[PDB]
Amino acid sequence: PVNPCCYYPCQHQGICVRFGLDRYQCDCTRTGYSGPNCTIPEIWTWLRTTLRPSPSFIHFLLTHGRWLWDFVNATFIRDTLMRLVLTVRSNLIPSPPTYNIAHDYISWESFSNVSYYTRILPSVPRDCPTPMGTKGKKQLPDAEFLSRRFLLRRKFIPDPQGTNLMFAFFAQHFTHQFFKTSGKMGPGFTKALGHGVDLGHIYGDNLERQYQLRLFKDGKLKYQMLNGEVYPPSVEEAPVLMHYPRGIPPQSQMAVGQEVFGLLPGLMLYATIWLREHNRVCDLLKAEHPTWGDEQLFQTARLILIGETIKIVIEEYVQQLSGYFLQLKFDPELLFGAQFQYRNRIAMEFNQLYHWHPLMPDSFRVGPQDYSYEQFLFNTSMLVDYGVEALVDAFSRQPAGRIGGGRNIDHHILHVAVDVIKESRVLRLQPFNEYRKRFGMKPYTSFQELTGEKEMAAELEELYGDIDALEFYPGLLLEKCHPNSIFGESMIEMGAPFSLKGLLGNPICSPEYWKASTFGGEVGFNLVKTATLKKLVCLNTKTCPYVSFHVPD
Amino acid sequence: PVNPCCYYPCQHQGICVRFGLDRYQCDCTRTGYSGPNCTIPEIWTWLRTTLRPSPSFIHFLLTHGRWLWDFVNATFIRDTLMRLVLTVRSNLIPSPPTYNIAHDYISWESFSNVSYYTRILPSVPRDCPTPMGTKGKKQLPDAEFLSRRFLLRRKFIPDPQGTNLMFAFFAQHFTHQFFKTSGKMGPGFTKALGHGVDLGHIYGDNLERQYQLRLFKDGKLKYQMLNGEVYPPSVEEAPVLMHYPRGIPPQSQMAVGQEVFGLLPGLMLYATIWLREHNRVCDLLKAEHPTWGDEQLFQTARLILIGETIKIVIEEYVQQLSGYFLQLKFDPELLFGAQFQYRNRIAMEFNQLYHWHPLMPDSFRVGPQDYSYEQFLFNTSMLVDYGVEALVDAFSRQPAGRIGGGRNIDHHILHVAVDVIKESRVLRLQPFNEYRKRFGMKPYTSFQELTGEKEMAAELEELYGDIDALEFYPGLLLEKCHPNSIFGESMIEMGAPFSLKGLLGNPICSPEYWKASTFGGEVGFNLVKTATLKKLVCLNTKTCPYVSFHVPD
Ligand code: HEM
Ligand code: HEM
Ligand SMILES: *[C@@H]1O[C@H](CO)[C@@H](O[C@@H]2O[C@H](CO)[C@@H](O)[C@H](O)[C@H]2NC(C)=O)[C@H](O)[C@H]1NC(C)=O
Ligand SMILES: *[C@@H]1O[C@H](CO)[C@@H](O[C@@H]2O[C@H](CO)[C@@H](O)[C@H](O)[C@H]2NC(C)=O)[C@H](O)[C@H]1NC(C)=O
Ligand SMILES: *[C@@H]1O[C@H](CO)[C@@H](O[C@@H]2O[C@H](CO)[C@@H](O)[C@H](O)[C@H]2NC(C)=O)[C@H](O)[C@H]1NC(C)=O
Ligand SMILES: *[C@@H]1O[C@H](CO)[C@@H](O[C@@H]2O[C@H](CO)[C@@H](O)[C@H](O)[C@H]2NC(C)=O)[C@H](O)[C@H]1NC(C)=O
Ligand SMILES: Cc1cnc(NC(=O)C2=C(O)c3ccccc3S(=O)(=O)N2C)s1
Ligand SMILES: Cc1cnc(NC(=O)C2=C(O)c3ccccc3S(=O)(=O)N2C)s1
Ligand SMILES: *[C@@H]1O[C@H](CO)[C@@H](O)[C@H](O)[C@H]1NC(C)=O
Ligand SMILES: *[C@@H]1O[C@H](CO)[C@@H](O)[C@H](O)[C@H]1NC(C)=O
Repeated sequence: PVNPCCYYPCQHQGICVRFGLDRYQCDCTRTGYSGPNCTIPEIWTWLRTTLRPSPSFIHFLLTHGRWLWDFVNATFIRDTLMRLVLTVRSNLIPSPPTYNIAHDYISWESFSNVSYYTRILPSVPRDCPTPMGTKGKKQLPDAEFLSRRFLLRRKFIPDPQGTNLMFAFFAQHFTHQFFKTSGKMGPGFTKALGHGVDLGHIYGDNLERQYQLRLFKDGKLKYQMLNGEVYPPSVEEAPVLMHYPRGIPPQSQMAVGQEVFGLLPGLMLYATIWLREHNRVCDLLKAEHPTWGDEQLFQTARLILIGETIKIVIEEYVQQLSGYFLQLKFDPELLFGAQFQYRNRIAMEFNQLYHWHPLMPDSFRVGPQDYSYEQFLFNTSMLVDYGVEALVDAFSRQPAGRIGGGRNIDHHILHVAVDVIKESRVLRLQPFNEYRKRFGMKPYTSFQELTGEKEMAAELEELYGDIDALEFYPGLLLEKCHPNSIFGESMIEMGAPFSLKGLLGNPICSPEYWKASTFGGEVGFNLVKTATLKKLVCLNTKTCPYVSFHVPD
Repeated sequence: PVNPCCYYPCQHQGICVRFGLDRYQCDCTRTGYSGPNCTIPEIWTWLRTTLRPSPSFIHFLLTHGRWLWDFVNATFIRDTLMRLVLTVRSNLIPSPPTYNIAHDYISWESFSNVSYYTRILPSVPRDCPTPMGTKGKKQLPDAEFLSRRFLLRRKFIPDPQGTNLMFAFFAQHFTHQFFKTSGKMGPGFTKALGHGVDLGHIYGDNLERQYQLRLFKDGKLKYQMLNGEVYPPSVEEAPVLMHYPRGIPPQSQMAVGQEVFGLLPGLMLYATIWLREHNRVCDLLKAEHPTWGDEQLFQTARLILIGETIKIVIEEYVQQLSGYFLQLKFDPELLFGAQFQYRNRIAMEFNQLYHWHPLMPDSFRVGPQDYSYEQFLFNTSMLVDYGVEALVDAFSRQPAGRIGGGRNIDHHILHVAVDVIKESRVLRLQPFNEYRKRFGMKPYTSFQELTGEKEMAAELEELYGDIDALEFYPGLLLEKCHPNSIFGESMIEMGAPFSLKGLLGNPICSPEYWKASTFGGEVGFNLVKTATLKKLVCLNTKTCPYVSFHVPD
């Protein structure tokens, strides 16, 4: 007997449940629908859906008519839409979290064991005919061949939005505080138990690591002086597990919150920047609170930095990324009138989705120099040789690659993509179209409709056999881009909910935490409120380089 | 220079922050007040505070005019009031949690490290004149003397509400799933990382223990057959850490979710009850879903028992506790329209508050028999000798002591109270009056006013020296009861919010979880919705005893 749930019968987020030997029932509770498969809509649901403009139209709106938007932005409407934007997106994401790699059903273990990633759609049942459920072939396309054919970069395709490598290294650095898959526990498990913006890539995912990183004087982090400039300490002075290539001595390793940040100078750039910021904040705080001890200064500084990070990520990172003419605003108070849970759980689909490897260029231009991947990867002196100002200037001037559209991953790192697909198959992720429906979009009817061309569409059709068997991450990276945009609609409509749920779902964004007292007073509160990229860099440097998420022209 | 925060200057939940070398500022944000000490009310606050009757009045209302209430209970006014009460009560408890033993300010460590109990009020600063702040003597009254003088039971004072020992062991069993202070980490730390109704006192507070407890067949837990009856397995079959007296044979040690439950026959009684309920539920589940694996059966059964637990606690336990004519109701949907955080962090004050040892009698009568503490404590055969029915009936018939009033703790266990006071001094809890104010009550102006009598009042006045120096637990246990009640107004006004948050803050109460599919369909859902103590016991027994939370007429 075939598992009926393999047909994914229940629509509109209805929960398929197995009854008896060969029967199923759909839990249609609070879906807005009724019927055998949650297909019969209610009043307001029908009104809502029939009056819903397509995401493409909305995107068009947000990206055109600079007049209208320069007006809107200067009025309360900004907040209004923002709030709307806030309330509509977050709701897509189940909170408290639902399933994980072990349970395709709600369970107490799924809730209490934060060692798991969560998931939005349950896995493909193991007793299913084809790997992706019902459609497709007996064996999924070869991962390697797939990547080589459709994801491998031939000629470099720059991001049409002007995104630079400053953005890229910020994205990598930032996301690697909640994307930390456990190699010992395997796919579906994580070491970043903060499940959000806890800045564990600065202070460590665990207490002992944190303590080894701390000066325990004035709340500050350990550091070393080189050429008159502050840098992370060595593993010698801060005995912390760093993942370096063997043969490199603890004397030559720098210690930071994330074990892998030594493998790239952009990463260690951001570690350096945030370290300096932390200690500078500590200085402000101690100036304001002479009676405070090390602990309170450290903790408060950490809070301020979390606020600053959320503030900048929203008002500049996601800004640049979105290309919206609507000015995005970080203000927790907008949710103080809403039904919002301040908790976050990193999803596996979010992990898969954020593999923005096409961003990385062919080489790395630093001034008149051009360093290859071998020169750049695992380079242990570049940061110290050039300094922060220079690398920030350089990265901010060099453009990143377009994420969506296909054929734009440098061959040096294509293997990652391969592995992603493979992990997707171990994680038994549902097909792309299922996730499409899951985030409020119509499923595609053909590969042509996905790619917007015919060649790749034809060959993909050859490989998969059915569009309903197209895999999630391939689907994201091969989908046609919005006009002049950095990726397609799926990347946005799937990524945005996770993104803002993780940003605003942070406890500091709660009525309980969002106070001056929490940040040591008005000075800290303002540090959070007025945080920009430019300030974050220049306030901790001697000189001020070009600092921006986009190229200067 | 004296710490100004020692004077507790900040009013109405304002946050005192130490500025400069001898200054302070109050964070008055969203308190409803303004001014230096947050003493200047906003218009709506003022209005609200003028129209608000006292807690005693509300108590009178809830405890008089059975007619009016019998009308309200047959209407939607029940739901309206219940919702009112829910909102109002829950808004007192900070969510996300604020402070812990290490941190008297908001920190990321206090949010993320769930090994800590939380606290509503910060500790008395370590740089204060008197132990309680600025009032009282340099030394607190001797805990032992305090206990002997004001807590030692002379004559047994039965609870005027009709409470039995079935209730007492229920309260103990139930609350020991989230009260598990760490003997190794010390005061202010917990092993129950669940921080709520997770039923770890059945399944274990860690995964390893859980697995050792599980049959891994059909979702059930291991068990043993004695005299044709089902009991928890022996340690020999389920090798887990249980705290038994050295010398007791392993085949005489039953393995349950909570390590200390072998020390009392009441505890092991309830443990047995819940075990049988779990396996029975599994029978129902598997009958409904033959294709299900042991894991899914287990997890679903667990969630069902959690639901039944909150159901019974709210509609019968708390009902008997409060004595309200308002029939309380467990309905998560009452909160679907409001702003509520489905998370809980066990507060240390809640721990202290819930020390209801006066409930325990002088002896434990079982039918014609009457056992002593030396016969009842650590008795490892009593439960099997009498059986479930017999013990349930027995405990249901024998009365329990009144909690409030004073001088009603049996001398066998009085030491506990001593150790509590001591710990309250370790925890540096604020004085009774500060917590009174924190929970929307007016501070007591004398011990006279507190006790309602003159003897205890005068001696207490001599010992403490000032009313504003009266400690938390002493104030709770010595405060005059409501007319014919089991305790006074403080035990209710501080106990209610915590309890409330603990029950409804459970993620199963969430709109995300509160679906039939979560409980394996209509059947499981109905089990939760119609759960009953009477049913809990009699459905798993052979014969049906007297089972209730109050003595018969
Ligand atoms: C030279 C630049 C980069 C290199 C060498 C690199 C390499 C890698 C490698 C080797 C992994 C682990 C793969 C595995 O263990 O199978 C990884 C993971 C990942 N990378 Fe990249 N990457 C680069 C840039 C980026 C950028 C710019 C992003 C932007 C978001 C990114 C996103 C991710 C994500 C989301 C993961 C998953 C991490 C986890 O699951 O814990 N990478 N990368
Ligand atoms: C024969 C009956 C009882 C005995 C022998 C007993 C004994 C004890 C003992 C020895 C402790 C630990 C004290 C320490 O470690 O210093 C304790 C703690 C405690 N007791 Fe009882 N008790 C009894 C009844 C009850 C009841 C009916 C309740 C109902 C609420 C209760 C509530 C508590 C609580 C909440 C704790 C704190 C546990 C923790 O923080 O981990 N006790 N009791
Ligand atoms: C969270 O779940 C994981 C997965 O079950 C737990 O790790 C497992 O522990 C069991 C029993 O202790 C072992 O048999 C498995 O080998 C473990 N699995 C893996 C992949 O390591 C983990 O202990 C749980 N975490 C908590 C805090 O309970
Ligand atoms: C790491 O990067 C540094 C740059 O800081 C590289 O050093 C430069 O590389 C070439 C020499 O072959 C020239 O551009 C410069 O003369 C070097 N600059 C300095 C300051 O020495 C270095 O080659 C890289 N290291 C590795 C192992 O690739
Ligand atoms: C939660 O906090 C406690 C207290 O800080 C941690 O326990 C301490 O850990 C440090 C370093 O690991 C030790 O030096 C202390 O002796 C420990 N104190 C106690 C009382 O155990 C605990 O590890 C933290 N837990 C988590 C998960 O972070
Ligand atoms: C544990 O409780 C049992 C009851 O199950 C006690 O055994 C009974 O003791 C009384 C004495 O007061 C006798 O009259 C009964 O005949 C006994 N019943 C049985 C079945 O033996 C026992 O004394 C208690 N054990 C301890 C160590 O105190
Ligand atoms: C590929 C993407 C990853 N994350 C994206 N996020 C957004 O599109 C998005 C936000 O993340 C967000 C953050 C804070 C407030 C509001 C928004 S958003 O409207 O959901 N939007 C731009 S898009
Ligand atoms: C001494 C007390 C300990 N716990 C108490 N709880 C109540 O007074 C109380 C509840 O616990 C509660 C539970 C569920 C819904 C509503 C209520 S309540 O209104 O806060 N109330 C009776 S009183
Ligand atoms: C519901 O789904 C099942 C399986 O896909 C199908 O047999 C049935 O016809 C569907 N009914 C409706 C109304 O969509
Ligand atoms: C505020 O409280 C402090 C401490 O009790 C007191 O000294 C001060 O006079 C108060 N100020 C006002 C304006 O009430």
